[PDB]
Amino acid sequence: DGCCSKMGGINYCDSSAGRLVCNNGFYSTCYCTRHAVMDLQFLMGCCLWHGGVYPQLNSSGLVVCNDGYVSEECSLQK
Amino acid sequence: IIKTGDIMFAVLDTSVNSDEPGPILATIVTGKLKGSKLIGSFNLPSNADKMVITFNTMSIPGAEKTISISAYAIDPNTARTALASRTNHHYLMRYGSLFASSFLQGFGNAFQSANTTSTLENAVIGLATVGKAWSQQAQQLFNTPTTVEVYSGTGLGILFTQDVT
Amino acid sequence: IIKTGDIMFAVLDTSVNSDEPGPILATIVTGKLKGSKLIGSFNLPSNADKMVITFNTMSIPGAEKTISISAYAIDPNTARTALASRTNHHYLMRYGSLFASSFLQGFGNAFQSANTTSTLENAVIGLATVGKAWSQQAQQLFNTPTTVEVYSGTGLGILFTQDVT
Amino acid sequence: IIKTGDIMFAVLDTSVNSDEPGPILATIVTGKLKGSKLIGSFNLPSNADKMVITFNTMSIPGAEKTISISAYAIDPNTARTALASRTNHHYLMRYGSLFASSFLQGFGNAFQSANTTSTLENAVIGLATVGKAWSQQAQQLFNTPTTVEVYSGTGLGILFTQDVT
Amino acid sequence: GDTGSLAGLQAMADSKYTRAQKKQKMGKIREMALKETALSVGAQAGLAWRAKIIDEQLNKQARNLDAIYDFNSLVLEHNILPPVLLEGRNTLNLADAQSIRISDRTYKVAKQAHFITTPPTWRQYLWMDYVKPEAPNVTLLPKTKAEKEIWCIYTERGWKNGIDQANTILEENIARIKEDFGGMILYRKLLAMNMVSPPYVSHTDLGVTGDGSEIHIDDRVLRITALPELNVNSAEWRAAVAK
Repeated sequence: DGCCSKMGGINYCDSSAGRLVCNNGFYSTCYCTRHAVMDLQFLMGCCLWHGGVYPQLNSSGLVVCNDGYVSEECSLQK
Repeated sequence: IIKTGDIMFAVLDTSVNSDEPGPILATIVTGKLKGSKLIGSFNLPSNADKMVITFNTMSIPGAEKTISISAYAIDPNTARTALASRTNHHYLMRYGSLFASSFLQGFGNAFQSANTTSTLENAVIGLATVGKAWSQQAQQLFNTPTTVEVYSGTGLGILFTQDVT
Repeated sequence: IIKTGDIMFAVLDTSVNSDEPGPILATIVTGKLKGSKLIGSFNLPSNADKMVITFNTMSIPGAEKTISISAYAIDPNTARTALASRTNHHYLMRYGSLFASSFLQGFGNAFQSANTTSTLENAVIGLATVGKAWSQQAQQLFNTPTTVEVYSGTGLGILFTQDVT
Repeated sequence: IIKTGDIMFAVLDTSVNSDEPGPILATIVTGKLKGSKLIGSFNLPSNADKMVITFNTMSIPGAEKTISISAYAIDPNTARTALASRTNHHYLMRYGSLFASSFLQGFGNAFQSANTTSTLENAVIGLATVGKAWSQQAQQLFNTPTTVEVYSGTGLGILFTQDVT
Repeated sequence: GDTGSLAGLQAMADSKYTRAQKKQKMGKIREMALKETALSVGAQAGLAWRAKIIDEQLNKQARNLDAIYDFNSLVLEHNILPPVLLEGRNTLNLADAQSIRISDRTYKVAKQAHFITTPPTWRQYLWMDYVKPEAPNVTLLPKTKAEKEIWCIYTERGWKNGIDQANTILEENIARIKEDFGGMILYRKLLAMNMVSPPYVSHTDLGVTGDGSEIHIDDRVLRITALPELNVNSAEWRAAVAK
């Protein structure tokens, strides 16, 4: 996990870039802040592109996204 | 709205003995009601072979409400309503006390009796008269029942009895 | 609508003893009602040859309703109302306890009496006076009834008593 | 309309012992009422040479109704009210227990008394003092009645008592 | 057996088949408790796993999805999504006897054209959820090897059923997005052939405005007053020939 491996070591986490700086003047490939340029291509969660999860305690086993949509795979089966 | 007689899971943390009663609490860890709290007590069975737990005070987080569903519980992965504890606590003590006192009575009377047919007489002395009062006291205290005791870290399953709003 | 006196089937999951009454539930898997569940309790017979279950608290899915059909159950593959368990529970313990206490009484009195016609006298001592108190305690606890115990995975059939709507 | 005291036939399936009252159902297989069912219970006779069954709850298909004709039954191929079971159930147990305990009492007292005119004295010990408690408990248990239990596959004929509509 | 039915009913004279019925009645009652649990857990596991697999495969080929479903090429000049058209060929209805209605071609407008902010992508039509449930909510457990193997094969059946359900869901979503794009291109073709009326936009503007505390420099207001519709004049329509 050594981000400055075969290099000097950790100097400081530039939060304007979200990344560390090694002793030799190069940005390592590790990040250190949540605000940084990531590349996300896969996501978790359910009721995406919708109103999220409606927080009502449903007696039925199905769930409803807050735009009115209902997801069978986020719901259960019978 | 909860259907009649459904099964959920809770975790029992507050270990208590079946001799001096008190409130006991458990907490739901899954299901639609998550983190809900439950207070109740126990009852005493006629014999020490099992133990059932009475729960009636239910609360759900979020709102300032306290519902009153009275329900019972079952052991997961055994599917019996007894208790996972030990029950053999108070047989051997009273048995040993009774046998000691009786043997002492017999020692004094018979080894005094067969003197026709000093320290041995002192053994007669000691067991002869410490036998009797100890015998009647042990006969007094023999009827104390064995206690069972619930545990502090065992999860549990809950059946429902009636419904709720 | 359910006809008077028909037959359905269910599965028993919560195993129970015939010592402390408690709720027992089964679930109908076939017939007209599917997925319905049923809560009741047992009674005690005079003799240890059977065990019957009172089933009164029927709950159906679909609507928020709670019917109260009071009916009993029939064990399949024997078509009787007995129990598939052990009935030989507490014969040997009480018989051996009483017989041993009496044998102790006899050993002390007769081997003290026949001395005309030390460690042996100590045997006389011990059995002589531990016989009597253990004998009366055996007479005290001799009448504890024999239990029966249903199991946690045995199926069942149900015969009905009256009609519902 | 059913005439006063006619003959129909049915099949008994739910077998039960003559100990715990409850619903027993048979089902008519022939005649005008085909597939009708009938629920009743039993009663204990003072002598176990026979057994009778009260049959009162008749259910007919077609309409949602429940008639209440009370009648009894008779044995096919016997034309009797006796019941197919066994009646020699508990003679040998009580006779052997009583006679064994009494024999033990006699052995201890007579071979103790006959010492005038070691292990033999131990035989005196054992049978002498285990005789008495076993004897009084056998006298306690001696009046247990012999039981009968009906069979799960015995067909039956039913005569009626009054009329219906 | 009931196959050589006279022979089987003859062989049921002895008590051997009768006592064989009893040793399988226990199975015939105990079998329908664990199988539903097995089917349920297999269905949930298969639905989750197949859902994650097909979302992975859907993300694998993301470029050509945009290359075929470019809506940004299909918006009109006032950031207005064109409407949704639907059509039918050679329709007929039979109400009852002595009553028949036939119609040659039919068109129905489904979604009215309106303003829009961004061209919608395919991810709000084709992407599905994925949450792995890692808690097996299972009560019953097998006792013998027969129970174990029927548990295994019924879990396999549930796995297959979950796969099938996920595939059907994906099929419905593909149908939905395909017909929306088809309605778009149908509107474009009909507006080209001058069968429909195009939408109409008016815009006005004011000068500088506001109180002494708030000011707006260039204030412009755009409103749509004429929706797309269908003209019904006989001689209005224009055709097209091919070479």
